[PDB]
Amino acid sequence: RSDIEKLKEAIRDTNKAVQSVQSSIGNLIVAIKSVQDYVNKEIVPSI
Amino acid sequence: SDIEKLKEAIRDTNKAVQSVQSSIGNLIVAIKSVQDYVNKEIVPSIAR
Amino acid sequence: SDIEKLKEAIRDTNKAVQSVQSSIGNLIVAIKSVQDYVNKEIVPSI
Amino acid sequence: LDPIDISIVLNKIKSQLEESKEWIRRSNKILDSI
Amino acid sequence: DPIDISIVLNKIKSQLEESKEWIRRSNKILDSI
Amino acid sequence: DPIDISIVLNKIKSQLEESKEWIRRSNKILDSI
Repeated sequence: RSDIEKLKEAIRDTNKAVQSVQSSIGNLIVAIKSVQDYVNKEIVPSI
Repeated sequence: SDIEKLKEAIRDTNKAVQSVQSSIGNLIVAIKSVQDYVNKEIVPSIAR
Repeated sequence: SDIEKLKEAIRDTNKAVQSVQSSIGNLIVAIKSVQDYVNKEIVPSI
Repeated sequence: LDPIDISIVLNKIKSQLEESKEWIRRSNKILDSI
Repeated sequence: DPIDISIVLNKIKSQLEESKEWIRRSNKILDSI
Repeated sequence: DPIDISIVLNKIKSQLEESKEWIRRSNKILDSI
């Protein structure tokens, strides 16, 4: 386990952390879109 | 040292990701707030 | 060299984070737009 | 109006946010090993 | 008359694709170590 | 009487600005290599 090997695996884990964040942002898009569509298709017609 | 420089660049990158992680947590709270208002204030007022 | 590869890998990662930072800024705008619409168009109407 | 329910999506985001925090936890742990 | 945030959401999708590509470039470099 | 999330939104931008400064410092360290 050299220092170069450790630095590489540290970055690999950082990259996986960023990919999980990327996944979370994609689902935040879905969540905000769901609120928009609910307001548009359920609230606005009634009100 | 170059190894030491790389090490603390990665540690700084990790701190940036941690700040992003906190931002995402608060985004959930913001969206949840808009939801809760629609459900607890808008929907009942229309029902009235 | 291995050191040069690591340096460029971290720079690529940093750009990926910068892209995520931009996305979060735009998520704020999206949420603000829904709030504004509710506050300024629905609430007054109801 | 039966109401907004984005609990499944919000709970998935939280889960992914936690997975993200774990990966950073492992990265910092390795950096400590240098 | 309706909320339309598609402009902003489409931008976010585009920025995520760029972020994903950057991670690909990082991992590809690490693979060569 | 209306939705007020401008607070947590104005927080998010601050944590976001914090993240951008962390990437600035990281790149500054990589500059010295």
